[PDB]
Amino acid sequence: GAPATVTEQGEDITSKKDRGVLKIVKRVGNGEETPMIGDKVYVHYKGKLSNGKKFDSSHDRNEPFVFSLGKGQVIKAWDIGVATMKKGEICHLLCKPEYAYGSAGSLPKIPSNATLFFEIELLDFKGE
Ligand SMILES: COc1ccc(CC[C@@H](OC(=O)[C@@H]2CCCCN2C(=O)[C@@H](C2CCCCC2)[C@@H](C)O)c2cccc(OCCN3CCOCC3)c2)cc1OC
Repeated sequence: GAPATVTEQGEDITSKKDRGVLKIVKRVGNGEETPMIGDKVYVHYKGKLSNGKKFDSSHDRNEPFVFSLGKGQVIKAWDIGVATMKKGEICHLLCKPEYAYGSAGSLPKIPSNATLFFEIELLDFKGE
């Protein structure tokens, strides 16, 4: 499975090194630069619970998902994960609940202590 591969081959990109955000590069991006805090980032993504449930994709609404990086506009995994990406990169992220919705979850969609899996493509990033 796409999740287990991240469990097995993924790099722990967390600061505390608690394996709470694991990353695999599936497609290498351009050049060397990676986004700054406050950069307006554009992505397409596909995501779901680790168990395959609650699938969501930006593609099926024909629009890039946009947010400001490192400002807490998204789950912690996304701020940590997207900051490591190069433009045009595609990566897979496995995100423990501590770096997503925690014990509370977000009902009715996200249950308590859900692990989330994402495929993220970094389309672009520009300055604050
Ligand atoms: C830690 O801080 C948090 C900050 C925000 C949220 C709200 C959810 C946030 O979405 C997410 O963080 C992730 C990553 C981005 C894609 C959507 N996300 C999801 O979990 C979605 C799915 C959950 C099921 C698995 C597949 C993804 C959820 C919204 O249905 C989300 C959803 C929709 C929009 C959004 O922000 C748009 C960016 N800006 C926000 C201010 O207005 C300008 C746009 C952000 C939760 C947080 O933690 C519990």
